[PDB]
Amino acid sequence: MRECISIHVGQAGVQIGNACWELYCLEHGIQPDGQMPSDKTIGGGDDSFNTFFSETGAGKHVPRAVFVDLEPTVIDEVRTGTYRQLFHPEQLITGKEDAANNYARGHYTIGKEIIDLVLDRIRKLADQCTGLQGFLVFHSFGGGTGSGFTSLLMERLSVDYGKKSKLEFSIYPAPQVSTAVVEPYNSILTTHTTLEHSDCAFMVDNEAIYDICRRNLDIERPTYTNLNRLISQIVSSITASLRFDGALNVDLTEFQTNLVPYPRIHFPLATYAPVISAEKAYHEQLSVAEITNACFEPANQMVKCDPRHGKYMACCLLYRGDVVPKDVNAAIATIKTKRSIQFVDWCPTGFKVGINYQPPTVVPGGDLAKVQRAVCMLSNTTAIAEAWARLDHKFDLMYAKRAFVHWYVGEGMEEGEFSEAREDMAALEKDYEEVG
Amino acid sequence: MREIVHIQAGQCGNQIGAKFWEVISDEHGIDPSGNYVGDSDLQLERISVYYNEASSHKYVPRAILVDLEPGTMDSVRSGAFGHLFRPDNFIFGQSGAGNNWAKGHYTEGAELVDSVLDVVRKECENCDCLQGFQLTHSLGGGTGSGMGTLLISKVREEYPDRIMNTFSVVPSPKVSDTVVEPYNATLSIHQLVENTDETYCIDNEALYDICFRTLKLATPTYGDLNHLVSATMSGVTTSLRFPGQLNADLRKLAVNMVPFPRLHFFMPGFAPLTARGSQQYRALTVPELTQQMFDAKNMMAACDPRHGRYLTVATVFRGRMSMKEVDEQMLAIQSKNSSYFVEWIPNNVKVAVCDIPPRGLKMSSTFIGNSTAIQELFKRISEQFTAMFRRKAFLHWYTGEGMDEMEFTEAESNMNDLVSEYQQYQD
Ligand SMILES: COc1ccc(C[C@@H]2NC(=O)/C=C/C[C@@H]([C@H](C)[C@H]3O[C@@H]3c3ccccc3)OC(=O)[C@H](CC(C)C)OC(=O)[C@H](C)CNC2=O)cc1Cl
Ligand SMILES: Nc1nc2c(ncn2[C@@H]2O[C@H](COP(=O)(O)OP(=O)(O)OP(=O)(O)O)[C@@H](O)[C@H]2O)c(=O)[nH]1
Ligand SMILES: Nc1nc2c(ncn2[C@@H]2O[C@H](COP(=O)(O)OP(=O)(O)O)[C@@H](O)[C@H]2O)c(=O)[nH]1
Repeated sequence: MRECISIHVGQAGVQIGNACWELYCLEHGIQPDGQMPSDKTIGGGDDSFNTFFSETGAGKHVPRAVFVDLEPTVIDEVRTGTYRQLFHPEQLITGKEDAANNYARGHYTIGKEIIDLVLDRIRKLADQCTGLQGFLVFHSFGGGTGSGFTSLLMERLSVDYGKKSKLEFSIYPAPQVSTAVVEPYNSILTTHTTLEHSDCAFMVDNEAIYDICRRNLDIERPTYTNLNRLISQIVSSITASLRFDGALNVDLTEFQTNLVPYPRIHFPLATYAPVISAEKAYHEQLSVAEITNACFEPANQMVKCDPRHGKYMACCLLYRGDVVPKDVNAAIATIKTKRSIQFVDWCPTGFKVGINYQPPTVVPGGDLAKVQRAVCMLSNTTAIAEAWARLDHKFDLMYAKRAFVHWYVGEGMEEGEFSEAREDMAALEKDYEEVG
Repeated sequence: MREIVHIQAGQCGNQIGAKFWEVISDEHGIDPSGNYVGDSDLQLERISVYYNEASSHKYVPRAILVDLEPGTMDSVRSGAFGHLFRPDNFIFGQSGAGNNWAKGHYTEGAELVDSVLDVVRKECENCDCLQGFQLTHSLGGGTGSGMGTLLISKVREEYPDRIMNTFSVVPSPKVSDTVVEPYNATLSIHQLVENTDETYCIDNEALYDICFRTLKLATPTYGDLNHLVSATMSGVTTSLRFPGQLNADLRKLAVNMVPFPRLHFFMPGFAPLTARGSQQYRALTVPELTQQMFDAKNMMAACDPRHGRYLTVATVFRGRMSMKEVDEQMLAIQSKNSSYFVEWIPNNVKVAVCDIPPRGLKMSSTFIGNSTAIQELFKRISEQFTAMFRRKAFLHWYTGEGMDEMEFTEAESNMNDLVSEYQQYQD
């Protein structure tokens, strides 16, 4: 049998972990008790969903995952929430001092004095499992925890587990919900120390998700609840392949192979069509071809970028419920007709497809409107240059004034080191520019 | 629950802090007896940071009051919270607070501050977690600054991994008298700069110029000042007291707010300024509120921010209005006043909103700024000291109890350095 471990670092990370995990438990027919679907009820399952949950004696399907933060602000806040008994008490760690938007705070002050406990817990959890494949990372650029602790933890993992792959679910930060102006600094400081250990990363854009929750989801003041639920839905729409059945993009290694040409460049865009708002009953109907052709629109692209102005490298999809391959191929052929899309001049660039036999499951008391068709494009479009260069520009504006430098310097960083990292990511931008 | 130990000293410090503590207790609704008589459960959720717990489940605020004139509790009981502070730690002096630095900062009073430090150290550990230290006083001469910066030096010595904060008040030669203070201030702040990074400069001159000219006053008394200050520097910490978006901790407040390890003099304001009138007033609207926000007269400092540029701005709204629409006029201000902000620091507008309204007021908003503007106030206090240093007045006692002239000159050098830094970062 196989298995995987999802890590959860940072306040944002653990919020999204709660939302995602509750949605996943709901979807498979599991319940906050996890009584039994149809199986042996003790060491049962045998379908793909066992790779996330494992039954205890009661057949509870305990999710072998952990949540981590440096302050007992949110960890406890959900430890006495809906899923109190779903996870193991004393299997959720609570730090003491908040990283307070300081990357070095999570890197050499407080996270460095606790990481040993996290390593012990994850290693014990791995000893409990038998079929580990890799790791799923939920963190954020902006926060000190979700960047410094993330980087240091994954460095330790790459030191001790040097074979398995790993996938990062980070959150690209936005000014409109910004809670710091040291946020580009932490973002660069962590990401410059990821490529050497990172394998693939799924970063989500706050401004993009915010525009989704408003322009189509009918919200004006979205809290973390709205954005978090929507991103949990899109993350489920991505990982459904690993959740259910043998199809396109089953394994993490398969993920990266289908997606990652060159090890340094492992940032793929993602989309998920159904963003239809809410209890608003029906203004139109659904269609496979409709959603498939509307997928290419810049509407739902997880990160704001201009794909049509950049050469592609690959294209994967995934569909929920209402299976029939024929019209799927017809839709592919219709969209195949080269309006303005381009591809790679030295390899086949077919639209790989793998379909699933289950319609999307919506939260029982939330905003999203029930649907049964869906697409999920994991395009490896080069056009994420734009966003990375925008963040780099926002970075190097504040380096002529030496702003905020001392705050990171005081705990063990170096002033000129930032220039090395900036040149590293200028070279990465050059690497995107290379493909032409 | 990272608790905070409150340090407080001096005649003016105790005067301001008594009314401040009264205001915060009233807003939190705990009875002047010391029991929760509030009006909801959103009050005591984590407020242990300011209010500890007693055996009988009654709460107990933790804050030290010290001085050098023997009678302080005799004056602390002048309000409504005399016995409320725990009645074993009103450490009192013997002589008084004549406008003499180093009379508390070197020889006497310094003898008492060793026991003071022992008592505060004993006080600290009982809490679950420590946030840091924050201090309320004025830069006024006479045991007011000496004890202050002295205790700053020792607390910074003992706990480098915490955060200081000063609510000091700059004296000014318009409301007051006994003019030897420029010495006391421009010498104490000379090492406050190196010793602390979290300051609020409530200009007493500005408070007079707004309280007596365009606030319908004739002779501003000290309670008159106390009203405005116990409003603004009590609403400054609602973010600490109330959960919300920008819950930033002292360390995080700094890292969001202080770019350089010296340029850390915040100049606050408060749009619905109100003299002591029982009737509240006619209602005001959100755009009017955020326009009186940047009212140059409203500023608790000695400058008009139109004359300069900002570095790192905060804001804390309070009341019931349009939660999510405030961003509209935040970005409107940003778009129409790009010149007011700086390009070196983008997105310098951290904003948040608190549901609770203050006592005796529905719509309001505490403000915090960080601008080049305070260069004006520092130039004022530098000239109002250098034009008189040539005559060497009154330095007899200072040169007798343990100072020297080179110290005065190097303090002037440091303050010219700070004004130069503000000037060049404006250039
Ligand atoms: C041209 O000469 C002038 C003469 C008088 C005035 C007005 C005159 N004063 C000053 O500006 C003199 C300031 C000095 C200061 C010196 C530098 C500090 O070490 C002093 C000290 C304090 C306590 C113990 C031992 C030493 O002393 C004092 O603190 C005392 C107050 C009491 C306690 C004697 O002094 C006054 O303030 C007097 C009593 C109140 N009245 C005034 O408003 C202005 C000028 Cl310009
Ligand atoms: N989508 C989404 N973004 C979030 C959420 N919580 C925080 N963010 C964003 O994530 C970024 C920083 O993450 P935070 O959770 O604030 O930081 P943190 O990881 O707790 O870090 P420290 O405060 O330093 O301990 C900001 O851009 C936030 O707006 C959430 O629940 N959902
Ligand atoms: N802001 C404020 N300033 C005051 C008050 N009372 C006096 N002042 C002035 O501000 C300074 C007060 O600090 P300090 O000199 O330490 O007071 P002292 O302890 O009475 O000597 C003095 O220069 C006073 O002239 C007050 O209630 N509030």
